Amino acid sequence: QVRPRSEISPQDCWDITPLYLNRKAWKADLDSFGLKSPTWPALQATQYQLDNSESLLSLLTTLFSIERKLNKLYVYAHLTHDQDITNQEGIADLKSITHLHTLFAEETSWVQPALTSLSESLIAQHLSAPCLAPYRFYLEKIFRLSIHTGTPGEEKILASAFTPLEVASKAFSSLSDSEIPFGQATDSEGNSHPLSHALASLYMQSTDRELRKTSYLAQCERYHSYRHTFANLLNGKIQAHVFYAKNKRYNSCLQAALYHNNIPTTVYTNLIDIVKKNSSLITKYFSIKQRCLNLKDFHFYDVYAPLSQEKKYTFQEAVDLIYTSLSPLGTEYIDTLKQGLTTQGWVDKYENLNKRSGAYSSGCYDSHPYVLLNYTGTLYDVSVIAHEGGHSMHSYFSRKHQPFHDAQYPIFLAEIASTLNEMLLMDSMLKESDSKEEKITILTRCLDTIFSTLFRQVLFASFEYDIHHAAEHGVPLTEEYLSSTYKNLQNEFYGEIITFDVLSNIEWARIPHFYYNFYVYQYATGIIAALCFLEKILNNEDNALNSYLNFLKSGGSDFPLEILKKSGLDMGTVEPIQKAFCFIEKKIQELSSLI
Ligand SMILES: [Zn+2]
Ligand SMILES: [Zn+2]
Ligand SMILES: [Zn+2]
Ligand SMILES: [Zn+2]
Ligand SMILES: [Zn+2]
Ligand SMILES: [Zn+2]
Repeated sequence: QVRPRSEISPQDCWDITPLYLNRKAWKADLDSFGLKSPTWPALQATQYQLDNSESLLSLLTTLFSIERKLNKLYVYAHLTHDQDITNQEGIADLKSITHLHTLFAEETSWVQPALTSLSESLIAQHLSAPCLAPYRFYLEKIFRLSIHTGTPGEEKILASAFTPLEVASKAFSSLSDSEIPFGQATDSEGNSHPLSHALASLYMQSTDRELRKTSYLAQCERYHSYRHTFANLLNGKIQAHVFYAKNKRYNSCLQAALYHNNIPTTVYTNLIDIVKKNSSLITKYFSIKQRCLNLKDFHFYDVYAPLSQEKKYTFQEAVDLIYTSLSPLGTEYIDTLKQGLTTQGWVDKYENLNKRSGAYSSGCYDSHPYVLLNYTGTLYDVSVIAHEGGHSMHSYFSRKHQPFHDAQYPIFLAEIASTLNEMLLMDSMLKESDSKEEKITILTRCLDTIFSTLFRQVLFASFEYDIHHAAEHGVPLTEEYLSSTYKNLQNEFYGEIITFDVLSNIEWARIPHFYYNFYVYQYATGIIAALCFLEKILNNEDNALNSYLNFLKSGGSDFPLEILKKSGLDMGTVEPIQKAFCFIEKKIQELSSLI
């Protein structure tokens, strides 16, 4: 039975009063700003002398202070809104603070480019100044951009091209998501099931091979018939990256994308090489799936078929499960999380009328973490708690140990804590399990995840690498070319096990253009790091646990690889990925001898 927000008992809800007692105070605070003409005159360019470290310190100090208050107000409004998304005051509050953030962003827009255009000498003076010492990394991140930032007129133009260069991605979406017509799948009976992106995903996991097959094949036909247009559009995007890269003084698009986070191209490059050389792991896992499904061959549409075939958990029970499942993370981690889920008011637990869908973690420097759930009682639910509990603890630990400007870990590291928790939970549940059907269920979910988030992403990564390369050398990305490149790749990865269908190599066409600009590899590095940390912890290797914990408390205080190095993961070497592969190998063998 469905209830409105106002009838939900507050023990089921998060407690956001530590931010603001009530909306009146929130509103009161929002007011202090006096919306205007400039709203912060203190932040006008003219008020600062950037050749003077004491002035700059004053600038940073003042903008971090404002920003901090804005975020507090934002989080409060956004969390309130998500309790009931149709509430009119909810909506208006949020729109205010949001407007305020945009003002802030406009008023302070002069800062970044004024800094990136200081001389080298001034740069070094600031990176050396002790009153700026707490803000070194922060400034380091900004000054690093000087060597790839031209005259202000040159930059005015690049910023200008952004608009027209959206076209490739936009056209792609209208075709892919809206206008190209979908076809029909068929089951064994002969019922046709019409298709959509969401249905296609559902049918991938079907139990009826004929549905999986006609669904996959119809998806290929959909794209194949607009193959020249998708090639044009993708060529366009890639040429966009080439345009931006070569005019900002980068030697390739990869370097352009990896610079922000200071990643050596070799890390990207070796990830691809090492992963390809472990293609055999794909071969191993999929044959188990093939033998277990009694199939004479194994098609891409077989990859997500289930091998086996339902309990229900109260919230309480979910917690008890998490609590024992994550115990290798230590008494202290386990209790803090338990306290957050049960007495500290971190969690909004259950569905109510018009509550935001799905799940997340949020909060800001000043709050504890806030987890929005739509708890329904399934095993999937439990793992969502484990996932969100991961982000939450990460954030909690970072806020407790970092100053405001260093506390937010970058995106490159944001999936590690959550993924490690998911994996740990499954690991512990296997150990604890007696049912063999369950064990297969768990092992299967776990390897499907590992294989789709690690191997499949690295495939995308080399593809994205080869096509930017080709473009850089002026080679034009025709459908013929794209489709060969992708075919060879499918081959390097899946050649020893997968039987190809005639259109299988059209996949590159269905992958959305926002999966471009080299971020997809980060899914893989994230899972590699999570699996590495986890493997060390399950084997009590040196003090791996202290290390993971130290990682969580590091926030964004340094470049992501450096943060990881400090924590015993040297992505500059082969060790972390070997530790990941160890974990996977072990799981493939457990599964292999359950058959
Ligand atoms: Zn059906
Ligand atoms: Zn076949
Ligand atoms: Zn500490
Ligand atoms: Zn997540
Ligand atoms: Zn070359
Ligand atoms: Zn053609």
